[PDB]
Amino acid sequence: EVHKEFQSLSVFIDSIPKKIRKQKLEEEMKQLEHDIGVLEKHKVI
Amino acid sequence: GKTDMERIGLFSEMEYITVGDKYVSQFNRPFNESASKNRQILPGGSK
Amino acid sequence: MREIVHLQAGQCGNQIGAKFWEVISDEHGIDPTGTYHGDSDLQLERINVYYNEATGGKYVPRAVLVDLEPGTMDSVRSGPFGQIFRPDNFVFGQSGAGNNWAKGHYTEGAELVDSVLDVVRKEAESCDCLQGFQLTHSLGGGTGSGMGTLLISKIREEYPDRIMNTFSVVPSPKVSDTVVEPYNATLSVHQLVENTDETYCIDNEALYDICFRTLKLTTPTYGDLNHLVSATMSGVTTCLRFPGQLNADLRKLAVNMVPFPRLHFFMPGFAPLTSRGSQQYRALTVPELTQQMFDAKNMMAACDPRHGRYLTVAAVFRGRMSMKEVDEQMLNVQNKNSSYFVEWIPNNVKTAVCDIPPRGLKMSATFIGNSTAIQELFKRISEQFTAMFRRKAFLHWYTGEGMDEMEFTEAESNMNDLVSEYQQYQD
Amino acid sequence: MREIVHLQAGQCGNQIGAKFWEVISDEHGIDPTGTYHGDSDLQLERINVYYNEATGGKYVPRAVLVDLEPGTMDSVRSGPFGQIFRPDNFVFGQSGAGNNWAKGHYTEGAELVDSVLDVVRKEAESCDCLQGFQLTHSLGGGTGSGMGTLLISKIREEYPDRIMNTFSVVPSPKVSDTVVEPYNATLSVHQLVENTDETYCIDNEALYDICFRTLKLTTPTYGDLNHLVSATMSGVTTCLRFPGQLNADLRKLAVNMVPFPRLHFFMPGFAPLTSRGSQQYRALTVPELTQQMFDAKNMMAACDPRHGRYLTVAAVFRGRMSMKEVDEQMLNVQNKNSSYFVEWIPNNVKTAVCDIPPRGLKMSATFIGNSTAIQELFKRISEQFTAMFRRKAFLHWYTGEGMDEMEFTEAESNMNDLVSEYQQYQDA
Amino acid sequence: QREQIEKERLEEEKKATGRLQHANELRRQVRENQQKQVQARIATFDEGRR
Amino acid sequence: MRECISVHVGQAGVQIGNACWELYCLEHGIQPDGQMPDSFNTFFSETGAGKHVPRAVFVDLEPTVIDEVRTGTYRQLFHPEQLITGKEDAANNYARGHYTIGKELIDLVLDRIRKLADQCTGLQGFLIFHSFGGGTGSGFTSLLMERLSVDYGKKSKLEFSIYPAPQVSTAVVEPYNSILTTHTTLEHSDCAFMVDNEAIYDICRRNLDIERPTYTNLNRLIGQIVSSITASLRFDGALNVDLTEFQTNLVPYPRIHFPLATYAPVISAEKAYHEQLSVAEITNACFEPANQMVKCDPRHGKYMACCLLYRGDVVPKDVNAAIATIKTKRTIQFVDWCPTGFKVGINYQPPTVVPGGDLAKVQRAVCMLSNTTAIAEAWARLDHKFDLMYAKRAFVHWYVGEGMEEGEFSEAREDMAALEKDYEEVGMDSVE
Amino acid sequence: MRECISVHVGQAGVQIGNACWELYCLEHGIQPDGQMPDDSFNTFFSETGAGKHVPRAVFVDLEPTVIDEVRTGTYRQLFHPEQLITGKEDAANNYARGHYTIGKELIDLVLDRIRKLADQCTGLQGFLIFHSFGGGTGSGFTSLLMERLSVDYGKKSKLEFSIYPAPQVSTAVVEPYNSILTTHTTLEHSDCAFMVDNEAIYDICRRNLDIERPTYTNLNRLIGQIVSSITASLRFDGALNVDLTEFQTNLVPYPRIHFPLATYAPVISAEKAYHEQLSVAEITNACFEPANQMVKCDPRHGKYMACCLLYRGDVVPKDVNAAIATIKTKRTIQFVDWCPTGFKVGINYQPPTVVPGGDLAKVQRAVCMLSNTTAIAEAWARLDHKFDLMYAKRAFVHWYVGEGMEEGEFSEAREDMAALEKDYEEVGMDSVE
Ligand SMILES: Nc1nc2c(ncn2[C@@H]2O[C@H](COP(=O)(O)OP(=O)(O)OP(=O)(O)O)[C@@H](O)[C@H]2O)c(=O)[nH]1
Ligand SMILES: Nc1nc2c(ncn2[C@@H]2O[C@H](COP(=O)(O)OP(=O)(O)OP(=O)(O)O)[C@@H](O)[C@H]2O)c(=O)[nH]1
Ligand SMILES: Nc1nc2c(ncn2[C@@H]2O[C@H](COP(=O)(O)OP(=O)(O)O)[C@@H](O)[C@H]2O)c(=O)[nH]1
Ligand SMILES: Nc1nc2c(ncn2[C@@H]2O[C@H](COP(=O)(O)OP(=O)(O)O)[C@@H](O)[C@H]2O)c(=O)[nH]1
Ligand SMILES: [Mg+2]
Ligand SMILES: [Mg+2]
Repeated sequence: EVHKEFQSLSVFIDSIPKKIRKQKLEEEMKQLEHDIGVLEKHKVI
Repeated sequence: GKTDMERIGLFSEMEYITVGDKYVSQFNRPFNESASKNRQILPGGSK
Repeated sequence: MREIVHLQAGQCGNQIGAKFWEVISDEHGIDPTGTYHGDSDLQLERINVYYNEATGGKYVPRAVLVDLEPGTMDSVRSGPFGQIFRPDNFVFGQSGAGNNWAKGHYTEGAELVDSVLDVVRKEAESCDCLQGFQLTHSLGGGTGSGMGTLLISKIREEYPDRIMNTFSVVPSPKVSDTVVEPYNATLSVHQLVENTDETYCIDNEALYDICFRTLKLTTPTYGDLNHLVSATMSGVTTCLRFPGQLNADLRKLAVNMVPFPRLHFFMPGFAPLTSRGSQQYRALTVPELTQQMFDAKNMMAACDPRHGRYLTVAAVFRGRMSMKEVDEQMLNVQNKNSSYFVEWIPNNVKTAVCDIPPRGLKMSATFIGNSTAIQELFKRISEQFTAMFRRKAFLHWYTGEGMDEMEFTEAESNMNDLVSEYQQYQD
Repeated sequence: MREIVHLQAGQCGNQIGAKFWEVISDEHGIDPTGTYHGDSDLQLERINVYYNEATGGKYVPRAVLVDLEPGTMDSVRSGPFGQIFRPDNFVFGQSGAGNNWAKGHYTEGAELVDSVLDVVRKEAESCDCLQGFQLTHSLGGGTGSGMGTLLISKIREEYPDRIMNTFSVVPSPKVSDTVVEPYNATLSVHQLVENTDETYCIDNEALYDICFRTLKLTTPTYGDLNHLVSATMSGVTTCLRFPGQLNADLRKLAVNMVPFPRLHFFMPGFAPLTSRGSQQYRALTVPELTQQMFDAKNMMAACDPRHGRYLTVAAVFRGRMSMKEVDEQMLNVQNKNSSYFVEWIPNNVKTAVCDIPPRGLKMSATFIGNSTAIQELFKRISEQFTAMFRRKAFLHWYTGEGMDEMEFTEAESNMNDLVSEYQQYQDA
Repeated sequence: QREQIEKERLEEEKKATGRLQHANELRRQVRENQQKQVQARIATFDEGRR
Repeated sequence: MRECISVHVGQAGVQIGNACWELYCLEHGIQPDGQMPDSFNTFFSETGAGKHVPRAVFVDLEPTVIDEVRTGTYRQLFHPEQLITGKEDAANNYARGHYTIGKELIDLVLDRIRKLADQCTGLQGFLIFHSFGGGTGSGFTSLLMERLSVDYGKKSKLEFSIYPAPQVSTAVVEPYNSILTTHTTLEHSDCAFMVDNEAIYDICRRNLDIERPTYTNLNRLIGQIVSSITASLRFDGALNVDLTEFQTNLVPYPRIHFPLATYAPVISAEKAYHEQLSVAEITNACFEPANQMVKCDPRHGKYMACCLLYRGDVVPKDVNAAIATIKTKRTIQFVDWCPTGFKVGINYQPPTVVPGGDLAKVQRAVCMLSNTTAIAEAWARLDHKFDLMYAKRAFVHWYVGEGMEEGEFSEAREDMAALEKDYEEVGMDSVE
Repeated sequence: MRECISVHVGQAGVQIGNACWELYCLEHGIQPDGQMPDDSFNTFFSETGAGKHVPRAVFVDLEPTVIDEVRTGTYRQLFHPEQLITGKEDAANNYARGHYTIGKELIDLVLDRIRKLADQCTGLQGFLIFHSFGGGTGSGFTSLLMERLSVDYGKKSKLEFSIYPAPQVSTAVVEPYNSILTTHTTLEHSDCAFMVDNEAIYDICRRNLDIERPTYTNLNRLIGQIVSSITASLRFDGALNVDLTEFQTNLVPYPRIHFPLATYAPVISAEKAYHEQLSVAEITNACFEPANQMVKCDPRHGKYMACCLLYRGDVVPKDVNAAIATIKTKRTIQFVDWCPTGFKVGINYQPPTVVPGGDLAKVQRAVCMLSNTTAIAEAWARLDHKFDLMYAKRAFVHWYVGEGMEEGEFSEAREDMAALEKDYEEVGMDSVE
């Protein structure tokens, strides 16, 4: 659902908050991809 | 000859579209005139 | 194996083809995201035709989207089936081709055609064999009439054996949403006649007729007007996506339906159309489809086919039907009403029969007829041009991007050469 | 099978036509929903005469209803059996016809003419063999005589081999509801001569008289009189929808009853016409039926049948019975009053027995007669027209939209040609 | 059929309550135009008093 | 969809409609503001949520009766644009309602007429309500009519008008401009019912016992006629008779278009409880030469086309044996070139009642409408009064003053005589 | 992505802009301090990370008494402090001062700021230059601004929301002089020149809106709803989206002829809003009606050459085309022979917003008729008569020649109108076989 929002942005990126909002949708998913990996490669917890 | 301020009160009586045309009714039109003429293409029914 | 690259261009086309990518999406099962969550196996058998394939069991629509204004990208992306497309096919532009054929074909449009063809090369090359192209646009607009005809011309040189289909939105007699509309249409048809294999003509007024007289909808938007065009967009290409008792693909409906080479301005129609309350009171048997579809009220062009002669007709039927009833009515329509068909061709029918019906409906068919009534459609755009060209109309735009009055003389004359040959074989 | 397209036209025609699809549904077992739930079988193998197939086991009526006003149709739809007809064969215009006959024939009815024609041909070609058409209307009305004659001028020029039965309420002497009514009548016979083949003239007079006097029905409405017309609409066609031991259809009833081409004007009639109190005080054996069907009271026309003679009689009988009886006590009528009969044909009576009786009733017999004593239905309008046209009466509407003046003279010259044509063999 | 009748029925009510909300927000505009005119009439009469 | 654009002109017309529009508001569920707590149709339009819009073009050259609607109880029903007031009256002057002051408002009211017509679909026509004699009634009506026909084409125009009363007149010029407005409401007027002033006082004296009521008690009697005559364009029932139905069934030769009116159950509360109003008596009360609305003896003339608009529990046989009985009595002479002479129309809705009014409730009613010759004597009692002025040059300098050529009065006189002799050369019986 | 810089020249322009900019901050959420309490504000506002929606405009007058209310009023925190560039002495109804004498010192500074407002935009859609047509800086400085923008910008949309002098109402005695001189030099560099006078607004907000005694504050609110409909397809989305360049091939005939008119349809007041239903049929009749025309030049006395419909709100697009066809059946609305077409539709979805304390009512529908009528030639010929009636004895010239302007330009300005008169007379004719 954070990927659904990211693909819903405009094709052009030309304003300061649209840079910023793409970046807050950048790091929100990047910290999830780092997290989906640590809980996948380690079966035991 | 009363002035426009004394006439209807407006600065000018710019006369109206709706004074000189016949009422043809805006009842919903069947667009093209070819929607209703002679025999249309009628294939056979089942027997 | 046969695959169809769907180049969709122009605000209109970018919308009248987006619904296509929602109807074909459902016809093959592909859901909003892009995964296949359907039912039958056949749904996921000829997906290769319109859909590609991406890792993760996701079929991306093989469709290049082109609009010189980057605003209708946001409209088609924010639609229901809008995230399904891939971003690099969204080849947009910077400036606006505001309702002017010249700034789609000669100026600012010309600096995107290079960037469209490279994307067109990408989808075409990564493919075993191309059936052809398909352009969904509107004649009477800036980027549709302007770039679209140029984009037809470039791919016709590069790949000169592919079936060049086009679902063109031809201008309307009654109302005009554009006032340079006779200019853009007349100029464009010049390029279509020597660079296309099948031109399907769908104009808005005919869609207005079907959606109220036969469908009985009091509020028809520009969304349900695109649903009917998508249905006949799907119907022409169904015997190469789904099986049948007698198949007809796109080239089969090109060889069998163009008598003389220029006779490709066609006119479609969808057969099982019922209103909201008359759907239970009406039967579903084959005779009902055939009389409704050859009828003039269910015609997606304004040109009434009863002031003309059917040169060629197909009815690409779709359903679990009997071929003899889909043979006897085509004989009956050519014997009882045997004055409105030509005589130098004995039979004027391709009776294509697919097996898989569309969603919900148990039968359907799509009319495609090369009637001689098409000349009335093009004739009207001719006096609407020469009334403007005589007292030389809005041209201080059109010449200013760098063209000449010679092009306007030939565009009208080639279009007048066109309407005379539809009457040379009408009498 | 043998198919009949109905052509409901006019204010009366939409009503008495609706009453037909309330009686013929009750006989064939069709329900207001449209799903058959009857008890017997014989009301199912001949559905394909008045009732077309729809998916779901559903039997949608074959009936194009036409009217130049919304009017009747909103009432037909919002009625007891009004959820049966197709929504697109409810075809209507908006603006009023206003009883101007030429308005419904040379103007606004000339815009609705193709739309009703489109539905007819759509419903006509989609059959095995049509037996005939069936238009019910008024000669003195608005959207009837005006529009109906246009419908019976355009479906015969394109199907000139098919039966044209028409149940048409004729103008009356006394029971009058409109002022320009005999204008409309004398202008509509001119089209009901050269086109229609089976014109059952019917009054309004005796329809009251059957109700208030014979039925003891205290307040004759506009509704219960239509139940009588629907009875003489059914029985004519009951040998081609229900079984029998001697069946006769519409063409059977044509050939054996119209001697000269212009004798297509007929005279209708019921037979077990009774009251609410006399039915226990009586017995519906067929010796009775002949008395109550060759008489003058049970006749559904105003014109008296003793002023003339029946050129030819037919009796489409209905119910379980012998036919020594209805062949010889029918022959006794031929012998007893030989004054009121003719001699240039020896027998002038055609019998036609069905098997299944009407719903409720026992041994009914729809009585149709071709008489020269229909002439006072055809001269009394003519004298009324001449009394008006003498000083050029209410005609400033009729001549306003196109009808000329010799057209009115032709409509009375072709009237009084037909007046003399029935009296040419009267004296005999 | 019935599934989109309700969808057609629920689309009629949202324009019906859309027009009812139209009438009520339009109802707020003549009673702010009434109170503006009423306070002006009080303002003229209190100007006479002062 | 069916509709009728009423327009009410003059002090007479405005308040005649005011009781009529009050009556039209109580059959349909319409509240005085116009919001119910699909037959609200011809004389109401519906906008959005609940607002019910009438189809009137209320007009007067003088502000007085119109601003009573502005301040009266029907203030939030009529529009601020539907009520078109003026500046100054015409003041009983045909010249000052048709050439000077009437010209000054005619362009604005045709707009409101046309803008009111463009929300409509299928109009049968208009309902001009006025009075012959009262300035604006004589002047503005003539000015409205001439521009109405040439613009709107062939549409049914009804002209419920006040004829100048035979004995007394609340005007000195009423036999001086009624001749003048008959010069214009003769060639564009398709059917022009009259109620002259005196007999309606006589109607509300004998039948209704009420002695000495005011202005409003006779306008409610007129409104009942307006409802019943425009009843089958509305509330459903049996055999239905519209506006177009009328002119083919009431008016002879193109200039006979001046029919009369007669209501039937004009009955008080005490009358209703001890006299049964069945169809048989009701249909005969119309043909009484004392219950008919224009004060002129209908026996002196012949009836030429009678149209009986019934209403209520009016089961068909009861009118239908009845109409024969009127053709049996011999004092009602029917012309022999019209043998039928009888139209019937049956509505189902009961006659409504104003909450406060005389007009006791009854289930059946008749709106008798006939072209009798006996309206010519009212025109014979009017035209000779006009000759008695014009012979010695009465109030002429204030008709020529606002603009009027002198021969206009002779022109109105000769067309008046043309009308007078017309109804007798059509009222001579068929002689071989 | 689609930006429109709006330079407002003169007292009339900035006071109009005070009504346009209050409306734009009400449509988009934009609190009057320029802070939202998505991408639809990028036509009239800029953006910084903190949340400052700085408006893309540059206000100029040579008189510091009508923009100093913007630097002191409640809408001060929105506008960039340097975009409001005032002068020190006005042109004072003298074209010669605003164009040649007192405007020359402030033309570089304004043009330098218009540089710094177009670098910031990705693609400039076009210009929206609001000024007056009878003032000194509204005529003179506007004229200097037009000619010098078009030598560095080149080909760009330059639309013109002017205040044309009224036929018999005037607030100045020298308005006909400044009239001819500023449409002689802003006619070769102008793409659209939307004229709106003052008298027609007075009658429109008395006839429809029952408000006697209107002030300049409620005259400019109607102007705001014009430009909010013309620049509505850019910001907000809908079917048949119709832009500034998209107008300027569908409304402008022969390149001399570039003077359209403006009419708003649903100008009905609050009390009459109940006593009306408003569908598309009667609002599209309101524009073609001459009473809701916002110029006192009579459209019935001319022929419509190009006619551009801007629908806005809940307009179901079929009912558009039914309403259009009725107007083509009317004989009173007369169209020319060289447009068998002549309608340009545009359908925006969001309804018309209402300014609080505004005289207009809240409506679901709108029309902004941009019609290119032949009857604006009546408007020019009226004050062309006024020019030739004072210059015949050379009335108000010593103020003009004494401010660095030759008197030859006057005769050049007159003869340039006589061409423009001739063009609007030449176009309208029917081509005879
Ligand atoms: N029958 C009838 N006539 C009325 C009634 N009220 C007024 N009149 C007639 O109307 C006339 C009065 O003038 P109006 O027609 O109302 O015209 P107005 O609005 O007063 O305009 P001016 O007379 O020009 O001042 C009188 O001659 C009356 O005979 C009424 O209630 N019933
Ligand atoms: N509609 C409207 N017109 C205005 C407004 N303010 C001024 N005007 C008009 O503008 C005209 C004069 O042009 P301006 O730009 O105001 O001239 P100025 O700035 O006051 O003084 P100059 O420096 O001489 O140009 C006057 O005739 C006014 O009618 C306003 O707020 N609304
Ligand atoms: N059928 C259909 N027609 C459309 C649609 N959108 C626009 N049109 C038509 O296309 C014409 C305008 O063309 P346009 O899209 O503006 O061309 P472009 O600007 O070059 O993309 C109008 O006449 C519309 O009627 C749509 O979604 N469906
Ligand atoms: N039996 C019967 N006759 C009717 C009914 N309604 C009308 N009529 C007859 O229809 C005739 C008048 O026809 P009219 O209403 O003018 O028909 P139109 O002109 O076609 O609209 C009269 O003779 C009436 O007897 C009805 O419900 N039942
Ligand atoms: Mg008065
Ligand atoms: Mg200043």
